Amino acid sequence: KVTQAQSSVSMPVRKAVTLNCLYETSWWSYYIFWYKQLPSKEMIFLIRQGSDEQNAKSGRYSVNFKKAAKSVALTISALQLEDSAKYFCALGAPHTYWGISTDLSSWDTRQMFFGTGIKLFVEPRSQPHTKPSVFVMKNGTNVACLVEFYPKDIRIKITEFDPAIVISPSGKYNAVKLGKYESVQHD
Amino acid sequence: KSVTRPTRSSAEITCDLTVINAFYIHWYLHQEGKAPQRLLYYDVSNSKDVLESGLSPGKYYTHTPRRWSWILILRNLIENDSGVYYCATWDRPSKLFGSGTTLVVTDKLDADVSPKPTIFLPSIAETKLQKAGTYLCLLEKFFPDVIKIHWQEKKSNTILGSQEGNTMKTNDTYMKFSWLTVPDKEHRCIVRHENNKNGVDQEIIFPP
Amino acid sequence: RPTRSSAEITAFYIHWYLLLYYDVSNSKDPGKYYTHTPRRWSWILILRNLYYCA
Repeated sequence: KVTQAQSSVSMPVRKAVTLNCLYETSWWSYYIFWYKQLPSKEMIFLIRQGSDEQNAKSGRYSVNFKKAAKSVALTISALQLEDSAKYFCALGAPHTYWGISTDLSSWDTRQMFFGTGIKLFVEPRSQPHTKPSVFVMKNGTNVACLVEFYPKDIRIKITEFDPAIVISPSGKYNAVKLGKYESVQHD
Repeated sequence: KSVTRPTRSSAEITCDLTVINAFYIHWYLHQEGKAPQRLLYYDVSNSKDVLESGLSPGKYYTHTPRRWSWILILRNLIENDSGVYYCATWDRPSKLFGSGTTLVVTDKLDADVSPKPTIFLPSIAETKLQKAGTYLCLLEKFFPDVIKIHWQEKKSNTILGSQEGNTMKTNDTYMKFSWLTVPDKEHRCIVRHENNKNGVDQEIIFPP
Repeated sequence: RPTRSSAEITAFYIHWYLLLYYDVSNSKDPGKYYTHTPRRWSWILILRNLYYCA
């Protein structure tokens, strides 16, 4: 069993975020895997930390494994923008031959037990407020409002859809409001 | 990446696990709010299906269409069966996971659920203001929400960094838009959706 | 296709002659023969560990 009590944590870019995952086990030797599920739902392996190994490290990723406390919390240091995902702490025993139940399974039949995951939001770093430029694009009875605005707090008739706010690669925010209409409030 | 099938039907999950010396292929279901959980694993050498305890036989089947190929088959689909499915095989440092396909089980709405493309060619406004415009393509009333909108060039298969808005349910289908800001050229917008024209994924031209 | 493999061979009950019958209602056909419905009113027999539709 894996217990990730806290989900949807938020941290800025270039800081370090520690994802706290616990586990319940009856295995003498085991491994804990840290995966990240991308928005494309492509579960990407990040780090492996054995029960009888030193605290694992994979460049940016590190693990603070506490065998007695069963705290194998991951740490990501110097986050960049493309770090937001659903981070899964998974207890498995792949390369383990002694210390599990008396089943004749050859560890290739062993399941990787997952925790419910923690979504990580990589907010952009604090920076001076920026005035956004607005383009009202219309093509075929449809209106799209394009807004360089910090922070994400911005406000913008057959139907009007929820505006989408995204973190631009410029280390700021960009939003688009879609509506079948056919202003600016950021400072 | 998306498989939409009615209730009381059969759904197939194929995946890009290119593992050759695989001996067991596990099928994990992530139901988006719970943990990814194994439904079964397929003994490749003996070709057997080991279901998890408390299940019933015939709910899940592992098919071998080719040599090193597997497909999870679900009979008498129900809505609880919806989720994301992965084929996972243990690797030396980790457990390799397939790209994962979303199986959404509908009640039966049945209409043209292809993503309807609306195209927003920028005016001369951005070229006048900061000589850098944006091309935005939206897709209305598609089912399921599982879509992949990304932009490439004519001369390359490079996934250009393109801003992608969220997906929003209209009434029961979904709408999703994506814009790319040119730093001009024919930047194409590829839309990966299950329901498209002639089976192949959708594609939109964006001329200057 | 080699041996030790799977073979794909393309009304309430659909019977297979050379074996089994598939009930579409409760969707019921161990593991040697399986019936898969890739489409609506389309059935394919799958044989693991290596024919007429009736």
